[PDB]
Amino acid sequence: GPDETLSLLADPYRFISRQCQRLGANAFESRFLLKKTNCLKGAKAAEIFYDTTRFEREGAMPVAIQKTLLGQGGVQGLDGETHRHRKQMFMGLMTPERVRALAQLFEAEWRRAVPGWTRKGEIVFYDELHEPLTRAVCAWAGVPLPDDEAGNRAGELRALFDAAGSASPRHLWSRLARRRVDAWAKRIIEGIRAGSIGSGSGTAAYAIAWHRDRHDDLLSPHVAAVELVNVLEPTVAIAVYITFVAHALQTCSGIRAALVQQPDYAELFVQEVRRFYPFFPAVVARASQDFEWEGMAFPEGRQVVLDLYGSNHDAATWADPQEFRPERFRAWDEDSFNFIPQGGGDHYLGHRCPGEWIVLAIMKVAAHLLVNAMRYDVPDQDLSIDFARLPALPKSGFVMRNVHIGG
Ligand code: HEM
Repeated sequence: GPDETLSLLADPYRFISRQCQRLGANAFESRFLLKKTNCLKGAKAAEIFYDTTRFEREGAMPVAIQKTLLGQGGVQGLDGETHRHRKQMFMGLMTPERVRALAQLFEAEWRRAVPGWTRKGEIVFYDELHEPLTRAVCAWAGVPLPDDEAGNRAGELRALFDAAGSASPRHLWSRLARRRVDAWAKRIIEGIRAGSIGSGSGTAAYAIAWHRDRHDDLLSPHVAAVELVNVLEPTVAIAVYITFVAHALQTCSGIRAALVQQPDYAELFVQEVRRFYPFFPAVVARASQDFEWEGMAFPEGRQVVLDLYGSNHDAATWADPQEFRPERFRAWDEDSFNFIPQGGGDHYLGHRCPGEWIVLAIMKVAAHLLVNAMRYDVPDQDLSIDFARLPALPKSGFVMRNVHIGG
């Protein structure tokens, strides 16, 4: 076939569902870089994608992504019992009490950043989110963060995912940021192991520093560093969803009123933000053995891409996926395959994001503050979603003016 890399890069979120619409199917054979790729979309496709007897991640991860977005040696590259034992380390972090502690730290950091925002008079809301998230998640994770370094660390953490998917010299910064952040986290792990850093027994950094693998060995300091960044970086990336929260409040009538007066609405709202808005485009795996599925060949070694955005906008699952309607979540059956903004399947037995509880609790804090606490004006701007950007954002970055707080 022809190489469709540039077409994908031009339309990362929609490329797959669009061709699926053109072809009248939930899957199509394509080619990105050198490799023939099966592209899949929808609930049934996701379910076979998460079948670990048919798919592996080891031979999947494009090694320019490990130099920016993910690091080398982390949980995303693992399969089988090695993966499950590493994944359990992340899952133990996510108790309701610890998730709530992080949400509270973030609300306090949001409230502390507001006087700064007022004094600026006008802010790019997205730009302003990285630092309070960095301060909160570092504190929560037992990562010391001096006051005068937070701004810089936040910038480096942001560069890992926002300068990563960037067809620009911004890629060089992303790579330097990765080496800097990995070296920084490694010094954190080393200090914890030597006893010069007193991170608490319940914190991410402690758990990761002291984790023993299936051979009863500590992770090498660099692998532990990568796994710690796998907590810090994606927590900072919640800036994107918080920006989408403000965007929904501004562009969809009735949403604000419902949030203020209906206590159960907020949970429905944050879920619909995750379903509706583009964030993580697609996940990649490799077929581990020859099989056939719905007339399509999956030879051993075939790269397979599961389209998350398309699956989240699948009309067989949702009725009117194109509409933004939190109420749709009253009727959701909690299926692990038909709603997949951060992966599908089981958290313990597959690669599904262990960050979902944190994302939900932090988006709830955001929605609460933006309706019950924050006061702000929204000038004329281009709020349209930039579907060509990774991550996608309102083109303006959501601009606020005259910002102040209450309690
Ligand atoms: C900010 C919004 C987030 C989005 C859009 C997102 C999305 C995703 C997606 C699509 C995957 C891959 C699932 C797969 O490979 O099948 C993933 C995995 C992962 N996420 Fe997130 N996530 C977010 C937040 C978080 C947070 C807050 C954490 C903090 C702990 C986190 C930690 C991880 C880790 C460690 C993995 C790898 C898990 C594995 O391979 O088993 N993520 N996420």
